[PDB]
Amino acid sequence: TLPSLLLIDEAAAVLGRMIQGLRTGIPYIHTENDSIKANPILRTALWQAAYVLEKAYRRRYRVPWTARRYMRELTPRQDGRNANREAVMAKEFPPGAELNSDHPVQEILPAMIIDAEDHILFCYLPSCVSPAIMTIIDAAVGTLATCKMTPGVLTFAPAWWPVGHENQLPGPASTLKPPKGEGRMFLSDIPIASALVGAILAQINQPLFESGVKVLRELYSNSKLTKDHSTVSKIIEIWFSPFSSLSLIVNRATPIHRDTSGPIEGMDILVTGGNYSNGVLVTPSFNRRWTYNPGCVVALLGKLVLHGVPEVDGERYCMAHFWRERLFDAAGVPFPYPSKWQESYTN
Ligand SMILES: O=C(O)CNC(=O)C(=O)O
Ligand SMILES: [Mn+2]
Repeated sequence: TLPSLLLIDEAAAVLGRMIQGLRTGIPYIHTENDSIKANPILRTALWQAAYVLEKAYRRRYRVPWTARRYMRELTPRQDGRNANREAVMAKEFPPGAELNSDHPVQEILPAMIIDAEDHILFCYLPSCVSPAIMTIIDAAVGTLATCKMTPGVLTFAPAWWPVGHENQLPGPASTLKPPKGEGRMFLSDIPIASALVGAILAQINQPLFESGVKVLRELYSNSKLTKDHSTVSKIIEIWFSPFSSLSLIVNRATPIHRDTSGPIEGMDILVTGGNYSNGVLVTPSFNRRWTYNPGCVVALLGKLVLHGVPEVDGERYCMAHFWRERLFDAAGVPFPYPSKWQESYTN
C-alpha cells in the first residue's frame, strides 16, 4: 500500500529479468507496472544498466583472501590514514597474481572484484546511468546547490541520529524536516535516479536489497520506533531507495580511506556526476585505478575497500547510498552477509 517501495521492488524484478534475458537469448517479460512501462527514461535506463551489469559479471578479478579474514584484522576505526597500519594490512592482504601485474593500467571496462570464497567486494559500472537520468540529477543538484555549485556535504534519511543524539530514538534528518524545504524538494526531483540505483543493488546483492526494503516497511508501519513519526512516514513515502541514507557530496575530492560508520559488511553505491573529464577512483588494495566520469556507478564494501578520488577538471558531485545497521537492529531485521557472485545466476 506504499507505492514507492512497490516501484523499486518492480524495478529490481524487471532489471533482473532483463539480465536473465541477455544471458539466455530468450525474450524477457515486461513489467506490467506502468510507472516503469510508461516511463521511457526509467525503462531505457534499466536496459542500459542491464547491459553494463551483465558486462561486469563476465569480468571478475579474484584476490587471494576472504572478506572475513580482512575484516578480522581491521581495528574498529581504521579509516586508512595510518600509513604504517595500512602497509601491514597490504602485506598481509596483497592483491594477488590476477591483479598485481607490476605497475597497473587504469581500468575502463565494467568489472568486479570477488574474494577467495566468491564474495563481491567491488563492482565497477562505467556509464551505467543514461544521459537522461544524469541530466535529472544535474538539474536536481543544481537547484539544491544554488564554484557554480556551492561545495559541501548534505545527508538525507527518513530515520537518523544527529551527532549528539545517539542514545535517543532516531527521527527525520534535519535536512528533510521542512516539508517544502530544499531537502524534500531534492528527493522529489530524483525518484527515477533512486529507483535505478536500488535496482542495481538488487542485481548485486538481492538479500541486502530486500532487507533494506523490509526495514523501511517496518519503520513506516511501527510508530514506536522513531521520533516525529509523521515526518518519518511522509519521507518514506517519497523514499525510492532501499538504502538507509543518501549523501550528496558536491565539489569535494576524497582522500584514500575506509568508511568506519556503517556495517562492516554493507555495500554502498556511489554515483558520480558533473561536467569533468578526468575522473579516477583509486583502490590501492586491488592495485587498480578506475576511470570515474559522469554516470559511473561503483558498488563496494566501503568499510573494507580503501578508495579515494582525486581533484578533477570541473564541477563534480557524488551521490553516496549507504546503511545504518542500528535501523536494522531497531526493525528486527538481521543485516545479511555479502552476496556471492553466483547468486546472480540462480534463477
Ligand atoms: O568521491 C566519491 O565520489 C565517494 N565518497 C566516499 O566513498 C565517502 O565519502 O566515503
Ligand atoms: Mn566512502
